[PDB]
Order: sequence, then C-alpha cells, then structure tokens
Amino acid sequence: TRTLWTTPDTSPNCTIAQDKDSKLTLVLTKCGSQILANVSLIVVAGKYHIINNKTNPKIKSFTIKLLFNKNGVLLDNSNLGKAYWNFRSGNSNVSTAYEKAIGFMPNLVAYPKPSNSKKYARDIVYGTIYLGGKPDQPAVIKTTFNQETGCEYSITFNFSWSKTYENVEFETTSFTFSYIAQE
Amino acid sequence: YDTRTLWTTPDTSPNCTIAQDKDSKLTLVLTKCGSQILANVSLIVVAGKYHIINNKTNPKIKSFTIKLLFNKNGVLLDNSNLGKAYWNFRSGNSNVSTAYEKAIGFMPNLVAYPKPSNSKKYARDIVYGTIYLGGKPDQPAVIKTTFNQETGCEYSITFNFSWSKTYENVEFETTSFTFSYIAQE
Amino acid sequence: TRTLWTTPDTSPNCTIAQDKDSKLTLVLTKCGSQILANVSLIVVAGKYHIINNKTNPKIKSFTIKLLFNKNGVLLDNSNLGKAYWNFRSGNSNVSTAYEKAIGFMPNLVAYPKPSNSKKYARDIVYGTIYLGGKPDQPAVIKTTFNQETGCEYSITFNFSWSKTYENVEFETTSFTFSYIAQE
Ligand SMILES: CC(=O)N[C@H]1[C@H]([C@H](O)[C@H](O)CO)O[C@@](OC[C@H]2O[C@@H](O)[C@H](O)[C@@H](O)[C@H]2O)(C(=O)O)C[C@@H]1O
Ligand SMILES: CC(=O)N[C@H]1[C@H]([C@H](O)[C@H](O)CO)O[C@@](O[C@@H]2[C@@H](O)[C@H](O)O[C@H](CO)[C@@H]2O)(C(=O)O)C[C@@H]1O
Ligand SMILES: CC(=O)N[C@H]1[C@H]([C@H](O)[C@H](O)CO)O[C@@](O[C@@H]2[C@@H](O)[C@H](O)O[C@H](CO)[C@@H]2O)(C(=O)O)C[C@@H]1O
Ligand SMILES: [Zn+2]
Ligand SMILES: [Zn+2]
Ligand SMILES: [Zn+2]
Repeated sequence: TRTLWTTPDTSPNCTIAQDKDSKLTLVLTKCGSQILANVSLIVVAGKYHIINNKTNPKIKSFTIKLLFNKNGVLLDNSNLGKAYWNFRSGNSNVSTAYEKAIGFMPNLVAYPKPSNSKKYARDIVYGTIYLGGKPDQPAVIKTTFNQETGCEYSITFNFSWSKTYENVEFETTSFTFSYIAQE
Repeated sequence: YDTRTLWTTPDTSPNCTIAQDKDSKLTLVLTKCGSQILANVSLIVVAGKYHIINNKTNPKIKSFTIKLLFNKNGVLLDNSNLGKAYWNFRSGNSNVSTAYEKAIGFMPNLVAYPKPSNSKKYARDIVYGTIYLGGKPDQPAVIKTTFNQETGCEYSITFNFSWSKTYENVEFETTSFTFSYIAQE
Repeated sequence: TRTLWTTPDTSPNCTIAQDKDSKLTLVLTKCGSQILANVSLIVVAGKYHIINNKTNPKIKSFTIKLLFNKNGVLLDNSNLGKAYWNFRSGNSNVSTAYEKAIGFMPNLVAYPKPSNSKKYARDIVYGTIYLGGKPDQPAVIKTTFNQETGCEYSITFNFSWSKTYENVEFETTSFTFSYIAQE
C-alpha cells in the first residue's frame, strides 16, 4: 500500500485525444506526509503522437487529468483509465481494485479547490522534460493539484511547448516531484 | 525520526520575516527517508519590500534571503527568519502539541556540507531550482538552497530567491519546488 | 539496508580520464518502489579538472558509469571504485562488501536493456547543475538507466556543457531525482 501506480509497462492506459492513445507512467510513493512522484508520457497514436507545428501551428499543448473521489478512488472521467491504476504487486497491480487511497491525495489545505478566496501558486509544480530524450527538444510539464471541479481531489498534468517542432514524436524523459499528502 | 515530517503547517498564515515582521508564509515540509531528507518548499510574500516587485522603478531589488538556523539538537533558533511557533513535527494538518527537542536526523549532514572554514568551499552544499511567480510560465525566479553555511548555529538551511527578469508590479508568491539533502543521522 | 552510498567526504573514488581523478558523491535511498537519488561531482585532477574551452574546444562532455550484476553488486569496469560503494554505517560504509542490493536497481520493465524493440526516453532523467556553485556556469547531467552492455543493470551520468568555459574547476552543485526500483 506504499505505492500507487500505473504499472511500468508500455501498454496504453490513457486517452488524450482518442481512446488509449498514450501510456502515462505514474508512480506515487508515499513517504509519510509527502508523496514522491515520478512521471513520464509516451503518446502512441492520434493528434499528439507526431508533432509538426509547421503543418499545425496551433497544436502546442494538451492536458491529462486524474480526478479522485473522497476515498481517493479515480473517477472514470479522468484521462487515465481505472483498469491499471492500483496499488503495486511486483511489476503489476493487486488483483482487486482499491477502495481507499486518501493518504496519496494532495492536501486540501496546502492545495485548496477553487473558491472565492485568493488563489496561490503553491498548488503548481513546473518541470521540463525532453522529447525523444534529445536535449534540444524541451517541453514543459505543469502539474496542478486540486483545481478541477466535479471531484474531491485532482492531479492534472499540462504538457506544452514553445519551439516549432517538425515531426517530433511525443514521448518523454522522466520527471520527479513531490507534494504534501492529505493524510 | 524514522519517517516523520517536520513542517511549517500548510496554512497560509504568515510565519516568516524577510524585511518586516511576519511579511511572508514560507511553506516548508521536511520528510525523513532514512539517510536523505525529502524537502518541499514554496513562498508567499504578503507585505513589505518584497511583496510587489517593480524593477522598472527599483531595478536593484533583485534578491533576498530566508535563513533557518538550528542548534546542536536540530532545534530552530529564534533569530532565524522563520518563526518558531509553528515549525514542528506534524499532527494532522497541524503540529504535535509539544515543541520538539531533538531533530538531528533532519539536519543537513556536516561531512557532506561543512560549516564555513578556510578549507575549500565545495558547491555540493547548494541546490538550485526555478520556481514561477503567480504560477505564470513567463515569470521565473531562482531558488538557491544552501546547507550549513551560516554561522552562529550548528546547522543551517538558507533560501536565496533571485530573479533576472525586469518585473513590473509582480506579486511574489511562488510555485513549489522539491529537493533532497543528505541527513546528519 | 536502506541507503547505498559513497561516503560524503572529498577523498577521490572515481576514475574518469585517469585513476582517482574525481569524487562522485552518490546517495541512493530506498523509498519502497522508488529510489531517491542525490548526486554531485568533484573532479580533482586530470583532463576534466579545469575546463578551458579556448584551449580545448571539443572537451565538452564526459561520462561516469555504474554497472551492476544480477545481485546489484557494482562491476569493476564502472568508473566508481568498488571499495567506495556500500551500505551506510554512520558516516562511513560497512567494513565488508555487500552481497545483494537488487531492491536498489533500476526496474528492467520500466527501463529495458538495449534490444531490437523501440527504445523509449523514459529511461533518462535530465537535470542541470552548476560549476563552482555559480549561477552562470550550468552543465547538464543526463542520467540513463540500464542502457549499458556487460551488465544486468546500469546507471550512467553524462556531464556536458554548451558554454565556452575558461579556467573553470569542475566541481558541482547537487541534483536530486528518483527512479523506479527493480524490487
Ligand atoms: C541558477 C540558474 O537558473 N542559472 C541560469 C542563469 C541565470 O538565470 C542567470 O545567469 C542569472 O543572471 O541563466 C543561464 O542562462 C542565460 C541565458 O538565459 C536566457 O534566459 C536568456 O534568454 C539568455 O540571453 C541568457 O541570458 C546562464 O547560463 O547564465 C542559464 C542558467 O541555468
Ligand atoms: C537538457 C537541457 O538542459 N536542455 C537545454 C538545451 C541544451 O542545453 C543544449 O541544447 C545543448 O544540448 O538548451 C536549450 O536552450 C538552448 C540554448 O542552450 C542555446 O544557447 O540557445 C538555444 C536557442 O537559440 C536554446 O535556447 C534548448 O536547446 O532548447 C534549453 C534546454 O532546456
Ligand atoms: C515554465 C517554463 O519553462 N517557463 C519558461 C518560459 C516558457 O517556456 C515560455 O514562456 C512559454 O512560451 O520561457 C522563458 O523564456 C522565454 C523563451 O523561451 C523565449 O524564447 O523568449 C522569451 C523572451 O522573449 C523568454 O526568454 C520565459 O518566458 O521567461 C523561460 C521560462 O523558464
Ligand atoms: Zn510512436
Ligand atoms: Zn499579495
Ligand atoms: Zn587544480
């Protein structure tokens, strides 16, 4: 129960533009009050698989959202599929879907839901990853905690780039970050 | 201090003094993962000289420092910029009710990061990161964290915030950054 | 056995271009399914000790390799010397070489060895460190998992820079990252 993850294989588990067009590899490891997170993305098909901004000047970003209920269970309207998001067992998952993962949720006092109170930037982490592992192909991964509506907690990953990439496949290096846990 | 968390609490009540009393909330979370401490930090400035940055009217205002000084037992000293009242081991979204007396396992390692001396000062006692003001991607600032370089204490963690862009009336409140350091014990 | 490391003093323990020309400080802490890593480097002598790209325009990168066998034991072709890598015991290392550390190896499903199949970028993490701690002296540390031959697992650090440095001592700030563990 110390690690929630997508499993480390490369089987598509995420829908960005079309069904199962990407494998989001996400590992959440609970280190007490902080969750240590490691993430990467491989797009395998669809609109975001091969980026060509000469042809499509406007395709410059996309978002992957993980929505969770009060028990920390993933809601089906998340881009990530519920099928293989579970507690780890070896290189796979436990046989049964979990019913509670509140200790992996982002803290609501640190990262409040939208309200009419002042919105602070501490609920965002910025990182840079590299497409195809090439140092001159950076893309920004912006992670935001608890800013989606229709859920009790949320983790969203926005990927964007500013260079005019020509036939660059969207598959990334890995990024680590952490966040304060709800409990 | 097996896997405990030493923190500032996650609320937004000012707990730090940069230029004037209680002008900011430093949110700092230190979690012990054996020989390394996993740290998560962000800063909200609410008043004073560093609250709203205008480098067109004040081009020389480009950096400031927040210092956490600790004694031989890992206890935070009162002359640190961070206040002592809400820096303690975590209990729910708050702190345990007794001030801690020992936290040596959360201190930066003295062999990895020696106190100042006339021996060579190696760069490994610094970690650099970039955070963003207001969560805007076009508003970077550098957070430089240095271990054990202050005097008047046994251990120290110093945060230096600086920026090179010429900001015009930009509120200094930041995104979060994670780093780790080698623990003393 | 929760931390494998190099002792964080300044005694040389690594051979880049000549014997014991550097001190790699590496700490690997097992946080369950993820290893939390912290690395820095001091070059004390030889070719990479003082960088002068006016004198040597093409000296712009070097690599430090850690190669491990099936039991997670460091192999002698690694740049890091075997006498310097062991589980922590206070501020030093245990007195006898360890026999197993498979739980510290980079996961082979997440990071496969080279083969005929498509190679994904998720087996790389990029970071930037700073020479002499100066903010205007960045160098890239690229860390790759399980891409070397002659071993069962590997962690390799490639240090490179794009600026023309003139008489700059190669000793760095520290970088943290994590990776998915084998067991
Ligand atoms: C710690 C850090 O982030 N260092 C940066 C560094 C500093 O921001 C700068 O030296 C502070 O004055 O900048 C580096 O890039 C320089 C580069 O920055 C671009 O944004 C700008 O468009 C260029 O004109 C040029 O200034 C540097 O090498 O000094 C990068 C380094 O990582
Ligand atoms: C992994 C990394 O930090 N990548 C950098 C990248 C590399 O440092 C560089 O390409 C060598 O591999 O540099 C990036 O920035 C570039 C500058 O170094 C260069 O001076 O100017 C470029 C544009 O003219 C560019 O800005 C890059 O290639 O995009 C930034 C990237 O994070
Ligand atoms: C979150 C992050 O990486 N932010 C970058 C920022 C963004 O990449 C960019 O604003 C998105 O469009 O870019 C910064 O640097 C800019 C350069 O990428 C650009 O080519 O030139 C700009 C000046 O005209 C600027 O230098 C930025 O906006 O400051 C750097 C920042 O870290
Ligand atoms: Zn593809
Ligand atoms: Zn304000
Ligand atoms: Zn010398």
